[PDB]
Amino acid sequence: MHCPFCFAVDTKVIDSRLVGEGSSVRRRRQCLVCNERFTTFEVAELVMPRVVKSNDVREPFNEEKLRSGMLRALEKRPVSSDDVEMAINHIKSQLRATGEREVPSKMIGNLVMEQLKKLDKVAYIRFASVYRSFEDIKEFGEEIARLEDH
Amino acid sequence: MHCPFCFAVDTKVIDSRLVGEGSSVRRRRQCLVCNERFTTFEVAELVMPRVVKSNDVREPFNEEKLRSGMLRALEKRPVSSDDVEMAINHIKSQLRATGEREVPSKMIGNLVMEQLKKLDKVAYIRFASVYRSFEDIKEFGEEIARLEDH
Amino acid sequence: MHCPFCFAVDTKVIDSRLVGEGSSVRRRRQCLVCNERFTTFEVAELVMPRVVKSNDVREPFNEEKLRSGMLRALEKRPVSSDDVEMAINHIKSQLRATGEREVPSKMIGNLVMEQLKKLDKVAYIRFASVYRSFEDIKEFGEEIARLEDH
Amino acid sequence: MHCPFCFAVDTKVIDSRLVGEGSSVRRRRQCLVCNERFTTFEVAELVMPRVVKSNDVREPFNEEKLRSGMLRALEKRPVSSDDVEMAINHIKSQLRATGEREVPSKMIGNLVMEQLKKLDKVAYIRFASVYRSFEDIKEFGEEIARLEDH
Ligand SMILES: Nc1ncnc2c1ncn2[C@@H]1O[C@H](COP(=O)(O)OP(=O)(O)NP(=O)(O)O)[C@@H](O)[C@H]1O
Ligand SMILES: Nc1ncnc2c1ncn2[C@@H]1O[C@H](COP(=O)(O)OP(=O)(O)NP(=O)(O)O)[C@@H](O)[C@H]1O
Ligand SMILES: Nc1ncnc2c1ncn2[C@@H]1O[C@H](COP(=O)(O)OP(=O)(O)NP(=O)(O)O)[C@@H](O)[C@H]1O
Ligand SMILES: Nc1ncnc2c1ncn2[C@@H]1O[C@H](COP(=O)(O)OP(=O)(O)NP(=O)(O)O)[C@@H](O)[C@H]1O
Ligand SMILES: Nc1ncnc2c1ncn2[C@H]1C[C@H](O)[C@@H](COP(=O)(O)OP(=O)(O)OP(=O)(O)O)O1
Ligand SMILES: Nc1ncnc2c1ncn2[C@H]1C[C@H](O)[C@@H](COP(=O)(O)OP(=O)(O)OP(=O)(O)O)O1
Ligand SMILES: Nc1ncnc2c1ncn2[C@H]1C[C@H](O)[C@@H](COP(=O)(O)OP(=O)(O)OP(=O)(O)O)O1
Ligand SMILES: Nc1ncnc2c1ncn2[C@H]1C[C@H](O)[C@@H](COP(=O)(O)OP(=O)(O)OP(=O)(O)O)O1
Ligand SMILES: [Mg+2]
Ligand SMILES: [Mg+2]
Ligand SMILES: [Mg+2]
Ligand SMILES: [Mg+2]
Ligand SMILES: [Zn+2]
Ligand SMILES: [Zn+2]
Ligand SMILES: [Zn+2]
Ligand SMILES: [Zn+2]
Repeated sequence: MHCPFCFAVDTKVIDSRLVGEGSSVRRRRQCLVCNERFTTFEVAELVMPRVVKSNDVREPFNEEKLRSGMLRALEKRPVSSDDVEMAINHIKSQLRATGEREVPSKMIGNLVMEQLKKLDKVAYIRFASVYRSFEDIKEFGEEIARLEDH
Repeated sequence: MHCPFCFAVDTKVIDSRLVGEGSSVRRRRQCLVCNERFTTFEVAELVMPRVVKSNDVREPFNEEKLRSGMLRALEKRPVSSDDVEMAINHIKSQLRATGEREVPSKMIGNLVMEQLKKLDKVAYIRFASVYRSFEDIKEFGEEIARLEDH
Repeated sequence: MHCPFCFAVDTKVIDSRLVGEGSSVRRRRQCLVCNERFTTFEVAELVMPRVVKSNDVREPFNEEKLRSGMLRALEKRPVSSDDVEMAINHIKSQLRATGEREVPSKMIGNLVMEQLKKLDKVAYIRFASVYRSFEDIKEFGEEIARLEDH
Repeated sequence: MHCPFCFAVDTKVIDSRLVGEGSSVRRRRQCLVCNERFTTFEVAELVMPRVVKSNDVREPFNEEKLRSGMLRALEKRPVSSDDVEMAINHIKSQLRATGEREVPSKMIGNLVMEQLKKLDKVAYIRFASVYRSFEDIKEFGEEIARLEDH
């Protein structure tokens, strides 16, 4: 970290302690050139990454939007709410594993599709019909044929 | 009617015309105090037969249940809200024409399918996949073959 | 209004009453052919047109965005909140008077500048500096010259 | 740092990198038990002199009041958030170099103007129009003249 006083590039960590019930790291740093001392805080970014929509508008990640889309596709299917919640938790872990501040809605959609393939193939076709915006009934056959290769 | 802008107690009807295939009256009103103009719609509020559900439980006719089911199927389809409202008016009209105190769920779903077959074929498949509760992915092709056959 | 029972094109209004604290008109209509009676409700359409942004993205009309921009321009200016609210009401009235489903944000901006020119000329220049996205300081004098005519 | 997901006590720092033009440390941390990965930011928290407002009331130094004013002036200007954060860090460094327990509002305003003069001249005029509370439109030209005289 650069010194906030003289802007020398190397600062030394002289002390460290956990704060905020172990969720943050409070440090004491010392400038090697101007010898000034200062406090720093290390805080995690726990909020989910923002979503870049199809029209390039950014909006905060909305877990209810993700879930309600899956529940429309899973209508009348033999998938428990625990299976859906585990699938949502897996999608959320993958989004966080990217390390990105923002992720395109296309990444969320692709991740939902993979979970739906494992959970219920009828639900997968229903979701794909909207996510891939089918304009002709021919597209159902094409999506099914693709699924039948794997 | 009171002015929705300045809350003056009387408004003058400046223009009137039949809309919704003669089922509604669209009016243009003008406030005599603030001179603002606005549009109003006059719609009938009729008694609808009760709905006998698949499990034989009776429940009142719920126009929102009818509408939301259609809108799920019509996602991203080029059908206007006016086309949907005309389809809903036609469905409600047919249920009323039976003269029955109650009508089965199946009759409503069947009537919706007739409308969706005229409005959008992709919507028809999406609705049929839930209404006819598809269990295998091959049921999409079979519904397509049947749809194209009538 | 057409009869919802026999579909005769003629129904006579036999009674009228204000409901919803004067905001709606309840009518009792009678078909001249089948003599059946039914109730109707007349309600106003208070929907501000959607906004077409500079990048062609549509978004609902947001009164707070409109006001927030004017209050930035009016900082430290002798214009009362009543003057601002009357200016906002006038802008909303003009957008509604277009009869359009959607209006470009450019129309909203032009309308706010028209109000700001009447309210406070300093505010007008401040708003124009962002609305017209000034890239050089010479644009302030250029905007003043344009105003110091009409 | 403790894992914010499973609450295991010692997350491993798997990556570290300077951000915000060297003023902050971005870390990537991994829990050794649940294997979840998350991002953290290390930022300095410095003691700052109190602010003596125009009415002689003292109030603690509020970085957000300083930043939000600059961001209003920098609207639609080609200045990155890193340039803004470096300007604020420079302001903070200069206020600390005075050694003063309290500093007048006027000193902060003048220091912001010196940074805005380097970052963007349009932003400088916008800020000056409110900071120097322009009462008439000729003050814009007068400020542009004093500015173009360095
Ligand atoms: N804000 C959000 N938070 C979480 N999931 C989202 C969000 N917006 C969309 N999703 C999900 O992202 C996936 C892709 O959505 P999709 O509708 O294709 O994208 P979009 O950017 O919303 N485009 P469009 O609907 O065409 O305007 C679906 O699983 C959505 O439910
Ligand atoms: N109370 C209701 N009023 C109006 N339409 C309804 C009502 N209940 C269901 N519908 C519609 O009737 C059609 C058939 O619905 P469907 O789901 O097949 O019937 P159901 O009795 O609800 N059976 P199930 O959902 O399997 O328990 C669809 O268009 C529904 O939206
Ligand atoms: N959704 C909205 N509802 C109401 N007023 C709005 C809305 N969006 C923008 N405005 C106002 O419309 C006027 C023009 O805004 P302007 O910033 O030029 O448009 P824009 O489409 O947002 N472009 P940009 O900001 O460059 O991406 C201003 O008075 C805005 O405050
Ligand atoms: N408490 C504060 N901490 C840090 N910066 C501040 C604070 N208060 C004001 N500023 C900034 O100081 C500069 C001068 O603000 P200015 O508005 O001229 O001062 P003031 O005392 O708030 N006067 P006034 O707003 O007229 O009551 C601007 O950059 C403000 O954003
Ligand atoms: N009728 C449906 N059947 C099956 N899946 C559906 C249906 N409607 C939506 N989904 C699924 C697939 C879509 O890509 C996904 C998201 O739909 P969408 O209506 O775009 O909402 P969203 O969550 O992306 O929010 P937004 O309204 O901001 O676009 O949900
Ligand atoms: N994901 C979907 N895609 C397309 N159409 C759908 C979808 N989900 C529902 N629909 C349509 C077809 C269904 O037969 C119809 C009604 O669905 P359903 O969930 O049973 O509600 P409903 O209106 O019958 O109420 P209830 O909850 O009382 O059963 O809506
Ligand atoms: N610093 C400012 N001084 C004066 N007027 C301003 C200032 N910032 C914004 N405004 C005015 C002029 C702008 O054209 C108008 C709208 O600004 P903008 O930030 O684009 O917001 P908006 O209301 O259009 O929403 P959005 O964030 O969706 O673009 O507000
Ligand atoms: N519309 C604007 N355009 C450009 N810069 C602006 C605008 N509004 C405010 N600023 C800048 C210049 C002002 O001197 C500075 C501070 O504004 P002000 O509203 O006084 O807040 P402040 O940060 O001093 O807090 P306080 O509310 O305590 O006075 O921000
Ligand atoms: Mg979407
Ligand atoms: Mg049902
Ligand atoms: Mg804008
Ligand atoms: Mg102030
Ligand atoms: Zn130093
Ligand atoms: Zn009125
Ligand atoms: Zn009749
Ligand atoms: Zn863990």
